Amino acid sequence: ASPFRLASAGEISEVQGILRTAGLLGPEKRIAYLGVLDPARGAGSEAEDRRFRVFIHDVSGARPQEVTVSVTNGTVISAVELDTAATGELPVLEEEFEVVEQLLATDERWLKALAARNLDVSKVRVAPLSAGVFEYAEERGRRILRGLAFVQDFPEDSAWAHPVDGLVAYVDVVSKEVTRVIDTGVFPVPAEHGNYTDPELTGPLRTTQKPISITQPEGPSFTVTGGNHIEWEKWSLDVGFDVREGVVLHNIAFRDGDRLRPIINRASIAEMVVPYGDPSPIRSWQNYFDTGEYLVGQYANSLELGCDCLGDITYLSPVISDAFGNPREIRNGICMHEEDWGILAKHSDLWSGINYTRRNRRMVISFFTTIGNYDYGFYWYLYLDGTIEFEAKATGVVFTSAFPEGGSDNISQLAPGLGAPFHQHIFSARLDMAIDGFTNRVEEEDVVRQTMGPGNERGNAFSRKRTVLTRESEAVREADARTGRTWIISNPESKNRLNEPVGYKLHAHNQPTLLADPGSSIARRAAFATKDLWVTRYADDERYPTGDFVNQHSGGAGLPSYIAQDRDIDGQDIVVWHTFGLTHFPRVEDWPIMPVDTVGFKLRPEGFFDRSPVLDVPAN
Amino acid sequence: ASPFRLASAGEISEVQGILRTAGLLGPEKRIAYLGVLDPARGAGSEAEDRRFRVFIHDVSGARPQEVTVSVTNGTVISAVELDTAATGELPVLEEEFEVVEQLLATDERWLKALAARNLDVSKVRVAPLSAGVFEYAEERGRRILRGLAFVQDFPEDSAWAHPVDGLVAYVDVVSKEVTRVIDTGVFPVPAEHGNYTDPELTGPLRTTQKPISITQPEGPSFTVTGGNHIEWEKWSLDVGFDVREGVVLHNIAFRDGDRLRPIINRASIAEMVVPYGDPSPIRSWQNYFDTGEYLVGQYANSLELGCDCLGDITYLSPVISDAFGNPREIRNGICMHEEDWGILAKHSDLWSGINYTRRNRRMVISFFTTIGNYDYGFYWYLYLDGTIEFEAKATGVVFTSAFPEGGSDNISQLAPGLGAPFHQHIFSARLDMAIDGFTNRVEEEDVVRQTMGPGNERGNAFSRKRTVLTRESEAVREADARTGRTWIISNPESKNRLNEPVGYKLHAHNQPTLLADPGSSIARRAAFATKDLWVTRYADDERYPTGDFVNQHSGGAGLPSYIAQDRDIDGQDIVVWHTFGLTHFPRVEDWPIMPVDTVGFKLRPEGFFDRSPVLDVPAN
Ligand SMILES: [Cu+2]
Ligand SMILES: [Cu+2]
Ligand SMILES: [Cu+2]
Ligand SMILES: [Cu+2]
Ligand code: NA
Ligand code: NA
Repeated sequence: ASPFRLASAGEISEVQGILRTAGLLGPEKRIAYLGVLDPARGAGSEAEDRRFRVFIHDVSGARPQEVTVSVTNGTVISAVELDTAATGELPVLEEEFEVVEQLLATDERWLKALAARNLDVSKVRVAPLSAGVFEYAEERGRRILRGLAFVQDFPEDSAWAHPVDGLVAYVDVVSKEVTRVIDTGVFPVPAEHGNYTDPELTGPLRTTQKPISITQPEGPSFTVTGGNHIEWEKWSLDVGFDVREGVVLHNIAFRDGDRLRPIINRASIAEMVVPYGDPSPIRSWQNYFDTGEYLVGQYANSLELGCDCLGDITYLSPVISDAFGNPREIRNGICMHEEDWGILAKHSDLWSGINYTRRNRRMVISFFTTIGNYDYGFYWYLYLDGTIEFEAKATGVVFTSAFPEGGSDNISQLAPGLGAPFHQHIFSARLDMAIDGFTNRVEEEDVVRQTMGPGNERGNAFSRKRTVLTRESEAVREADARTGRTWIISNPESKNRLNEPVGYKLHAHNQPTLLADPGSSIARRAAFATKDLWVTRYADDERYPTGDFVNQHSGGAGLPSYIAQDRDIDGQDIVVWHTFGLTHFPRVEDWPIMPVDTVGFKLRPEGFFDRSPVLDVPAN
Repeated sequence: ASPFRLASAGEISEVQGILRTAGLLGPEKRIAYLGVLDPARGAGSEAEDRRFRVFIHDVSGARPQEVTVSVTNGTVISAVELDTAATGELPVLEEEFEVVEQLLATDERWLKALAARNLDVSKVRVAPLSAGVFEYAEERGRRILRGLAFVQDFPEDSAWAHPVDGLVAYVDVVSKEVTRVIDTGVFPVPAEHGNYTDPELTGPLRTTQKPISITQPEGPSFTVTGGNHIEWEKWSLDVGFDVREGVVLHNIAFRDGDRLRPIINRASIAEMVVPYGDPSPIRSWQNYFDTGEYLVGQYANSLELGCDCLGDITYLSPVISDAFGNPREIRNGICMHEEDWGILAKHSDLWSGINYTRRNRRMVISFFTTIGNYDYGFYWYLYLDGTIEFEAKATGVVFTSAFPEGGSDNISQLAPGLGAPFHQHIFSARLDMAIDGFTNRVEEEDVVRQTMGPGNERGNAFSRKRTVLTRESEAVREADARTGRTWIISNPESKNRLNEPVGYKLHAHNQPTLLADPGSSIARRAAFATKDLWVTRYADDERYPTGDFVNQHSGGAGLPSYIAQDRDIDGQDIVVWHTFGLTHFPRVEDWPIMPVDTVGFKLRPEGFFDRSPVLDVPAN
């Protein structure tokens, strides 16, 4: 009967029922976002109140609404009109992407542009992209999409191989008009196809790969009860799914003796942004917030057996709402399995004559998403030794442009005439901490070099220091790889047997953060991305590092507004936001389809246990 | 008939035969080191000359000798007496480790020390450690070992749980005398056992782990011919074994079309050092060069099936020499297998309606070694997409001391009274490059942030720069994680179809380098470890970054002496030396036996191919 259970189809149809009965979901209305709300803090001796949050867009053009519904009581808790010029446009609706190409086809400016390049409009695809906020005043309070053109020579052709550069169009998707068509000049269309299943380009496929067979004859070592509650090798959690964040982990905890010891209350990727570094006016506005503007959860792939996920796989098929409030199942959307992970520990002792080896493994929870040309895999891992890890795998087809004759400082060449603008992929993991409970504290730990002198006469000593982050005004931190900077989340009220606060250490990869100029528009909308680590005091309305409506919203929101409250985080209910990302100067090897690249982070115990927690792992 | 084949037992017994016949291996002589020499450059139309290098120690105390033998011709090429006070002591002999405890047992100073602490000498193990070079003048030209005491309460007890602090002894292992016994005061002996197979400490073992079965019903996709020549998924290499470096990879190359394209001519871990950061006079001298002083190859474990190595495993059993020149097989010393590696590439395209997924895998070549309390796994990986990776896995039992009452800035507490001095594990990978051949060049690539202004009006642009390292005086480089610094090795004379030099990019982990004071003795003996990347002009006598004899040798050797020649490295036969390491503030979870921690690096293609090299991978 768990309150962290996944949303069922019945609950979604019931939300729809409640909204209709209340006059809130007539035939002009559309769900832009629907998701279950996490139980409120405390909520112990108190039975549940399953609530759902909904953003309801109006196609006629009236003000949209934010609505909370209790499916427990069958009621609307609250409903309020939003002012989207102040607080930001709602997520882009799936039904509005189609509109961009359709409308552009009958627009004279668009056709004149296509005709100057000798292009047939029936062969010209348009990627409909999130618009952000810049110098266009007729855009504030409006839902705009920006269209970039790509030629498809035939229905099975990869249009990404044939970008139409020097051309961008802006479209208003509510009033259904083309607001602008910008043509900076004709660029030649890159001529080679990039059809990665065509034999002319692949050559004869390899016959040298012999099968690797991964099975579990007694089935998997984890259990799933209540739909989504996992127990595995002392670990305990609930796997949730939200249409925005995708897979969310709740109540991550570790069974130490007879004690269930919390570690992380909620773990999500709460934003991901892909800023482009090409100063071309055709692309200098390109910033996909895939989580915030698109809702990456809703484009989660169906994951096929012995192919996306290998081994003994347990699937979850999370349910979401479509634009009318009918439930939609995402079949096999979440993969769950365990894999071998080499050696856990090994020592061969001369003096005892005892030889000891133990195998490691990890629990994997994963989903995959597709937006346009981009494809991302999101993987959480739990290891036997208490380590928690996240990894993002980026693949898909790189976003293209023309390659300027004379070269470029901001674009690489993939094929003759074909460019790939430089860009980053930056993630924010929101980690609502609960190291042995909610009373937590972050310290920043740096290695300390010591001078040869009195007390260190051989000049070999080195040390470490820890600086407590006491208030949110001191809790916006940058990496220092050179001094091995990490951050320890500990519980000052829960000590280990050696009388030291229990903790977990966050190990970042220390990749570059947001490169854009600090005065730029993306540095303001994505302020989280300019720093590696932020710590806030928990509040229930502080969910996203960019705020609740990213679509076409400037600064004034998210992390920088949260931390300004300068609240006490020294032995309180806190939340860690770790920025981490890939910086991509695309290479020839990324074309015509990109091999996986990865980025992530991990947390390892740090005096959390009283000794190794894997002493009781058996041989074999 | 390959000249990169592993040494056979017949060849080693033949080296012994040649040395005896020449009067160089009488009954007072001992092999401290024996290894096959790599073929000389050129060596194409010229048939082979299998040569072996040998260091021959004399137990009576005469000068040791360096000898090169040709087993082809059955001759001594050269033999020369060494002056070990000038050029450094030979590697420690396995037979000399035993001597330390034996001699100390009858030494009055040692027993007086043991008697003050109420300790029975029959229960006191002594770790015999490499001595380095410090303020002791009677040590230069002498082979000294330093002994630290650990109590074993019974024959199957882990003595590491009971360090005897405040006590160190120095011993001369040729003349068989105790030169010094230093007692700084009695420290209590840590009382808890750390027996990780004892049920009282483990508790009942888990029964929750269900088997994971990894098989290959058609066998593995790689072939091994000529003992050690591997072909796998376009890759080609020879797996070598040296008693010092362990597993060495020769002729790493990639089959692109009908062309065999070299990448790395030779890849090894050419040094590894573990500097201790505790200023105690009992430990401030502790610096194990496991590769240089001990020869980690000679302590390679026998790796057992379905346990150290899982799956379809092909073993190699490399042969080495014992102290008398008899061959010794290391049975199942090298594991070779292939493993699944998740998704290689995936895109689901709306416009084409084509959905595409491909699985990745990697070839693994690995060995494991044990020195005293330390156990290390050394793993090379080749991926389908042309990426090459190394990873070191550290485990074993942490080196202990007493934990000072009043705490320590240089030691953590693992159990009541038990300390673990802070230390680092630092590796040097020597990569003799051959990117499409021997004419290579290194550039350092940093991300470039750009100011918002003319030509970048939205403030979104970013770029990259590359700086060619033209001479060895400019080729000692440090990491800059913040600017995403990497190093590209390219061939200026071999261009891809887009007319850019082919290359591979080295991606470091950017962990801290040597923390010791730059004026310290370890900063001088291990000068390589103070910088992330060094590039030298290839020479055949420049093998180790510390020089040919590390045992008790000061500066004046290795990398800093190599680079001073200031040779041209811009489009020449070059060698990259990448320093990378772990900095360890030991945690409670590392006791009583440490879970694996890892560190490494990788190289990925960078315009090496004309497009993705995995286009011809089949579905499934
Ligand atoms: Cu085409
Ligand atoms: Cu990218
Ligand atoms: Cu004991
Ligand atoms: Cu260590
Ligand atoms: Na919290
Ligand atoms: Na070279």
